[PDB]
Amino acid sequence: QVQLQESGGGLVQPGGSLRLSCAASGRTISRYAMSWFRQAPGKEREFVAVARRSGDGAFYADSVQGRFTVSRDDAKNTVYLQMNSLKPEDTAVYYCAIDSDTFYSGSYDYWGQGTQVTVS
Amino acid sequence: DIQMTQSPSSLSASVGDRVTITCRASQSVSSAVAWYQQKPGKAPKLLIYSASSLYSGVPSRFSGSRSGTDFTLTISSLQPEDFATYYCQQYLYYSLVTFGQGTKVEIKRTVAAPSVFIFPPSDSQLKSGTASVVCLLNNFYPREAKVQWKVDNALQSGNSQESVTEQDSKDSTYSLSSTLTLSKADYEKHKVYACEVTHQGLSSPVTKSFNR
Amino acid sequence: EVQLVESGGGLVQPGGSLRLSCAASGFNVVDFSLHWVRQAPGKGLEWVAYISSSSGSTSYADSVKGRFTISADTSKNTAYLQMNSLRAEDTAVYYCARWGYWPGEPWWKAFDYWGQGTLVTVSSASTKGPSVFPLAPSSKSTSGGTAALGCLVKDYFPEPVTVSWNSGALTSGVHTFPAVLQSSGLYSLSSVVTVPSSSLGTQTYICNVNHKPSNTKVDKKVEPK
Amino acid sequence: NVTYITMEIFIGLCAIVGNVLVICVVKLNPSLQTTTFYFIVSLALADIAVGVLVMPLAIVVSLGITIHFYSCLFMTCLLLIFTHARIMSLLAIAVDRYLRVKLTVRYKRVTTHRRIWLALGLCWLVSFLVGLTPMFGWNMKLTSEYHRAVTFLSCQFVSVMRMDYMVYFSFLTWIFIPLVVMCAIYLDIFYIIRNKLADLEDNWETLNDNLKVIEKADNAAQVKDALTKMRAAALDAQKATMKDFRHGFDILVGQIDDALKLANEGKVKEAQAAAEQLKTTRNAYIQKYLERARSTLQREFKTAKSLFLVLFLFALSWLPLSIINCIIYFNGEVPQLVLYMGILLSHANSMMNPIVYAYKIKKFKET
Ligand SMILES: *S(=O)(=O)c1ccc(C(=O)NCCCn2c(=O)n(CCC)c(=O)c3c2nc2cc(OC)ccn23)cc1
Repeated sequence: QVQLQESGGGLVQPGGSLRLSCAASGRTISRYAMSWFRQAPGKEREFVAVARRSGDGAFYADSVQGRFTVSRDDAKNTVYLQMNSLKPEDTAVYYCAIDSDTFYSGSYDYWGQGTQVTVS
Repeated sequence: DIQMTQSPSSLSASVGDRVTITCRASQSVSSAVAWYQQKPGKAPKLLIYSASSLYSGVPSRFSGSRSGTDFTLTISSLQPEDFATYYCQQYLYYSLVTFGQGTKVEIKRTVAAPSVFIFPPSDSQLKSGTASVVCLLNNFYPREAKVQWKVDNALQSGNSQESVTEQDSKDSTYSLSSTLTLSKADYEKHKVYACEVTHQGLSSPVTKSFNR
Repeated sequence: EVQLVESGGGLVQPGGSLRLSCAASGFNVVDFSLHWVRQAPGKGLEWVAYISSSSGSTSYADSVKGRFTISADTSKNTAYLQMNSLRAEDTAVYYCARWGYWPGEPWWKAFDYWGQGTLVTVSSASTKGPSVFPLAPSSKSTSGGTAALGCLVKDYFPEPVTVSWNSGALTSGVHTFPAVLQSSGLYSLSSVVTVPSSSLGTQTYICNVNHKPSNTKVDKKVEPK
Repeated sequence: NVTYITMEIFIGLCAIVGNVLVICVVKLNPSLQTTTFYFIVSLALADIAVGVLVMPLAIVVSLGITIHFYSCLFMTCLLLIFTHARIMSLLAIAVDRYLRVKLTVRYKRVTTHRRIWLALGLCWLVSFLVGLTPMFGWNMKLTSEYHRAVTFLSCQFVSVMRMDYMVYFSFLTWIFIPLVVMCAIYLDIFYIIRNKLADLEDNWETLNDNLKVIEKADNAAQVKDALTKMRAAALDAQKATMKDFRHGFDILVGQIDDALKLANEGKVKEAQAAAEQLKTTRNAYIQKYLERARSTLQREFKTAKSLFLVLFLFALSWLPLSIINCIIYFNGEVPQLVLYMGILLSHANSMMNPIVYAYKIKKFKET
């Protein structure tokens, strides 16, 4: 019943800065957490970042720590991902996932169709 | 009778971060709100009294404020010695003392998915009369992880006990141990025992399983 | 130096009795009101009782009203918390804290100095030696990476237990979990260690577990299954 | 032509006589000798100066007497130093008032008499520098080529004064921003005082309502929370400050603690009887200290509302002229009759100050 609207993507130069956004349909993500995932070609799906509810905190992975920034304007019902400092090994399709519970246990059953983010 | 609803129950921050803990009083308690720091295994230590006044010996990075029935503890330049549990007490009278639920301040770091291991019960335990299956969640951050015990695709809930270690000194991570305890008659009735682990750093849940 | 020392906290049966002695050293109990605050294991602080030895005024929490009696001795500089009809949820660490009298800044510094705390354990089980079982590595487990193994200390009633791996020589990757209280009144403790899989078949792993209340020394060897 | 001359002779004479009267009233009356009234003397002196030099300037420009370019520039810039002195003095009054309401005790000890002379010197220094800026090469000789060699011309405002300066530097930086800051300050004062008049009323109302809840009560459960509301109220009302004020609240909180001890023991009648001893402390102390505090804040609110009318009549006097000058710099046409009223209204502020003191402050009409 929930379709994740996927925006952003396209080719970006190394050292670039692309801004990705994921919008939900049908229900409001204000009381949930929004998680970002990547799919490297030839590899499995890898955790990028999660934005917790309100100002609880934004948790990032090891490879993207200090480079990325995930934020959410929950009134507009969309989570943003400030992707800065791009390396050529980040040519991965980026997805979104709705955490389906309050206690942040990681129940990802509402997935997004993905945004291809390729770097020269 | 007077409730002190402390707004943050889990708070992750690193060294140098500015944190804010909000305590809300159910009714007016005037300025009589105190803040305490309790390291694990130690007695609580007073930091702020009167909701703004710094106690003697407390470092100046701690500060307090009052906005009506809302009370706020702030640490401007957080240090490694500030990682403890923080309680808000209203002290309007001797007999009307109530504490807050406590704010654990833990170290923020990068998200690590758990390394899931499942352990069959040994033959030394099986002759004793009970069988306990232990699932290990190794080196995961953050703390919030859910372990489900699916036995022949049936959620065996209500009989599993989970123990979580404190946050490690070296790599600032957690470990979890979920033990599913059964009688031997109930253990031999089924064949496939699985441990499904969901974490915020996992795209799909990891189902480490074994058979008899 | 101003300090508070608690005593008299130990192991009691449900429905039993206990007396805790909060010995004040650097001050006088007629100048400061003395309070008892308990902390359940894994829970927050809870105010219990209150003595004002200058005026004789006592007050108790509604969970401890009618069953806990507080008193103070001016000559011995000690406040006493007498416990009657103890039950399971009274198992906590009981802290003694002092609080000044109205008026002035002694009143506004609420619980400035605390005692070190004493542990009251209310539980019907009796002292039991630990049962030790090895958590064997799987032969069909992850190969080439870290392999996990452990020993499960399952049934022991007095909580302090020390588990060491290879007599303390192995301390890298050792995760000794906190003891959880079972429905039988006994504690269970898992103690695991993650080792490289190449060292699985070449290095022995001895779970040296010591239970000093029961004087139990078990040397459990953990083998792959 | 002669309409403006006698209207400015009237404005000038009323402003000079009125403000020297204000200076006399402040000097003679020993109670009006604070820092705020010192800045009122500063404003009055500037107002006298404005009148003293509006009297020649109006007819001189009207008759078109040829004075030197720099002399006419001196006259106009002098008029601006006194005008901006008025704005800066009003800002000083606003800052003084804000500090007085915000810092009840700190402000008094910090602001020493020599420090107030330092502040006044800084005030008129800033006014001098700002107003004389056209004379420091920001005049018509700066950019205009025709107006760079002209000497001994008829003194006109268009001929000597850079309208660019008037719209941007004079109005936006120095007229507009201080009035915005000042208006924000006054609204903040009107918020802080009405919050202080509400909570002092709210702490008094809970100390009166719960006294009547106790006198109609049956069990100690509804008595125990009644004193809990008083003890929060008496602790909040204690933080409204010499030592006799807080000494009476220590008796009141202590008498609450004397009746909380009786209510904790189940004695529902000894707690009510001990709560009747609160009224002895309430009439001896809380009648006297709250009504002195309520009358002090009401005097502070009425003084701030009187000084706000000076700012509003200042903003009713120079904002019209500023809008007229705005059109000039934006190459629009302004009618002669419209402009003439604008300059009169800008000088009408000189005459409005003394009358406001007489109608608002009761110590001015008697002297
Ligand atoms: S008329 O011919 O009868 C006549 C002409 C001029 C005057 C007159 O009094 N001129 C002197 C300057 C007056 N004046 C100001 O005092 N101020 C305030 C300065 C702080 C202005 O802002 C003035 C101003 N004259 C003008 C004219 C214009 O545009 C034409 C803009 C602003 N401005 C009296 C009678």
